[PDB]
Amino acid sequence: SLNLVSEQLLAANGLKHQDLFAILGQLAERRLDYGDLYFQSSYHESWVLEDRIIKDGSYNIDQGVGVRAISGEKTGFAYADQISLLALEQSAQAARTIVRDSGDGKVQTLGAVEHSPLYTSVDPLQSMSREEKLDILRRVDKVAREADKRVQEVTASLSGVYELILVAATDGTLAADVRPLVRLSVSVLVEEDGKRERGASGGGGRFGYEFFLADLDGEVRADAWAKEAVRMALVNLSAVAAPAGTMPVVLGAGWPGVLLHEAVGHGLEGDFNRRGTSVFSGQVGELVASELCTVVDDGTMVDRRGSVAIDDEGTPGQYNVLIENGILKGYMQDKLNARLMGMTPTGNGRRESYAHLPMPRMTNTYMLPGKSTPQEIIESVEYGIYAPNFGGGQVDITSDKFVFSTSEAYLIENGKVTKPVKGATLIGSGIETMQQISMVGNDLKLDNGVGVCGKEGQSLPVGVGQPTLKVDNLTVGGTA
Amino acid sequence: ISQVEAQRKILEEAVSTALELASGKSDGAEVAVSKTTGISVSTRYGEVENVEFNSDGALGITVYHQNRKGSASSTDLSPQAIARTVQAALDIARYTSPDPCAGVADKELLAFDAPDLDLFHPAEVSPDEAIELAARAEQAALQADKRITNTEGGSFNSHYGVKVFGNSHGMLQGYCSTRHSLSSCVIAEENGDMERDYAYTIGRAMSDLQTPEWVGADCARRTLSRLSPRKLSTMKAPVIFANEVATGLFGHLVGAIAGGSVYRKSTFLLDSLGKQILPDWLTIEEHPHLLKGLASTPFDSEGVRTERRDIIKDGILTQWLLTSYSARKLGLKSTGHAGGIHNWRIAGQGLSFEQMLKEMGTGLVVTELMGQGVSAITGDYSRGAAGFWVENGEIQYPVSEITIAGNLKDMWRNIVTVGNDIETRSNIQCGSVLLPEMKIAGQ
Amino acid sequence: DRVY
Ligand code: NA
Ligand code: NA
Ligand SMILES: [Zn+2]
Repeated sequence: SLNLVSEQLLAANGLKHQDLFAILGQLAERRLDYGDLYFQSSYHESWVLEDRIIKDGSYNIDQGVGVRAISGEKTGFAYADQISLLALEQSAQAARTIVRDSGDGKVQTLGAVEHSPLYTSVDPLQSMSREEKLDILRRVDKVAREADKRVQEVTASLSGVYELILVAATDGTLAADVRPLVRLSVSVLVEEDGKRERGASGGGGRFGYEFFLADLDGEVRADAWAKEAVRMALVNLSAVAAPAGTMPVVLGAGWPGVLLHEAVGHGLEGDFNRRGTSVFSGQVGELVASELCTVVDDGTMVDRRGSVAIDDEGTPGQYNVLIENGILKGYMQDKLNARLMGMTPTGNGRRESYAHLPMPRMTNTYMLPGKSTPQEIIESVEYGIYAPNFGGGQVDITSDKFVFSTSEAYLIENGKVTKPVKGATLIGSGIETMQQISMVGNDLKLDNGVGVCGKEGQSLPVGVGQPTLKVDNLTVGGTA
Repeated sequence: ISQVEAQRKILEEAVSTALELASGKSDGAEVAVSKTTGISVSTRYGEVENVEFNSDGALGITVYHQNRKGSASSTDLSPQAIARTVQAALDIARYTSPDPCAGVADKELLAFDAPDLDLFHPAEVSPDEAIELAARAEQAALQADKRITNTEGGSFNSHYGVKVFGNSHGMLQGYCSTRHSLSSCVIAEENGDMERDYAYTIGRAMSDLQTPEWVGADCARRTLSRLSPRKLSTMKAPVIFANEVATGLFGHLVGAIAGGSVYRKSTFLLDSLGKQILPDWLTIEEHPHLLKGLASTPFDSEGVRTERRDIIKDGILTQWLLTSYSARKLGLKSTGHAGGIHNWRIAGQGLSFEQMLKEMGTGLVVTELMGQGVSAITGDYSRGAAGFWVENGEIQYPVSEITIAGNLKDMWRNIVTVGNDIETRSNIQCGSVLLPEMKIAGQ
Repeated sequence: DRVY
């Protein structure tokens, strides 16, 4: 696989292994802990159905090299939108200026090692015919419109990416990945008596578009998701004012795992903890969540959107237990922060592209299942909210305040789910909210393949998950 | 302008090459290219942390044939890469469906002779010079008060860009621009509570920036003001959006009056054209041609001329924000809003921030908001908030871990006043805004 | 920057 990627990224651009040696040597003229060369090429396609027609399509290409020079806290970085010897030389000569002092020049010999394959190397853009791709969108349109007469508009989009990466470093790392990513997105508008609402569904992962035609609980996945978007739109159309204030909230399984992404996940990224700016800094071994809570970041999940066969530093993805039975175990790392903390890489060194710096980032972040049934959880609430779906969230990792906003929610009254309620932003303190988790369900699932995470302006594909769970007290941003 | 004028020539030639390649095989085409160059540096505790050299290029084309469209892009501007990009878009357009609202912008609306808006003020700032600016800002913040116990650093950014647009009606125009900024962000602690805040300065010319020492002082002041907040109890109260978030409050209007939302009936303002949606004394002026303006532009992303307009005049919604496609969907003409709005100005009604606090008497000031929480189609509003509780016309304590909720239609219609404390670092510029009531969720 |  490294051989195949090397042929496309190096040989095809007039580069050999010995050029990697030369360029790393240019970096190592300076007094550095580490330097790396990051090569990338990618292809993105999209198709969009709207107004019952194939309205739009795009094809986008990028390629480039990024070069870093690191000394302690410091990074010098330059990059170019081309893969060539001259681009590499120019980028190295700029990056290394981070330190004036000469180094000993003693790099480690480049040597690749095997890692577990997590996803195909088959290019998703070429593996299905154009008309077969467009037929997925046509089927979504037909099914959504047939699902309810109130459906007036359907926008359905297919996106696919095929990405090659290769990384070479002064510590001897030589590693490559072949990364497919597909997503089907559906949005519907419903109208009744002049009132309108919208609903959405979709997902995907690291494989070809055939996934969208495969079986999901006895139906074609694309059909199921078309129907889900309509169902969501109709629930919203019927929704009444949400209540305001502090109350019990039961969160559904899957994407409501945004809770974990915001309440602990960023707060456990090693850059914030190394600097001491996270609320979690210095807290390893302390209770940061209820004893019912084990939270992992897992880059090893076959075929998943959030997984990393290797991270962008060449570290194979790992199953990292962050919190175990409420107790903080450790932090997600990149090479830089791991060194400064006296720790080891974890497989969390991610960058949006060759044109951006890596940092510690999430992969698939989820809570392990517990002993309660979802029914037992709902029945425990006299008055509160049940929220099976969310939009996004946000976190201030210093003050430990986070939010996440519902996309489908209901009252619970006397242990039963009742009236649908309008979207509300929920707010809490991360640690305190995790400590309020009093019941954990036996129904873990991850999201369908929809997560995008933003940090320092860099967007990445991620996963979240959890079982159904109960937070005893959470502030609900309703009006009623 | 040596390096920039060399880039500009290369970019103009790439646009002309792409258009010529497309012309025999399409009824129309649009091409956009850019190049952005500069430096981004950070400091930690006054020492260099990161030095990043930026160099980004891009070409995008859209083609049209039989009212079918296709797009492609590349960061490689070699003749062979341009050829492949043009072919890729043509190939897509063979398979998309005819859609008569698609196409190159109307010739009569194009900026064939686009105005010079004086957006380009280059500086030769070396990495070491940049580092010292950032360090000065950060150091000034860190030395302000002994409760400042950590840092997220100083930052300095300086970039220049060139953009060129062309289409098959024969428009080919480009312009250069610069942006420089300086910031710092520090952390304060009291009784186990940590808080973070930041200050910044931004401008098109280096000589339009505040001093590093100003940035640091402002960063420290903001950070220290956040210490030891209270979580309010659930209530109804008046709300002031401080200037820095008030701009965003008006910003929600953009999506609500966007032609793409209007033709699809996906906005809560669908039936509000010509209606009074804001107070009768409130006018929102758009000024796309301000010299050196932060969001000035000589033409929009479809090459269409930009115009001085009052989007809201005496509380009345006067127009939608249209692009070529949405205008055609509505039987109207583009208003030059492809790529967004171009400097909004809302005058103060005479009161300072202090006077607004006295007018309100008791209520909440919001200075930071979190989450999305705004429904495009209903106007429903629910966001996380931080700021200050006010009583007796005086700030009493900071607050956090609360939400504010209501609906944009009611919020906008019943604005009490807008302050003279105008935020001048943004696209939309206004002072603080007093609303008579929101639902605050907390304890 | 903000963190999502
Ligand atoms: Na493995
Ligand atoms: Na032609
Ligand atoms: Zn995130």
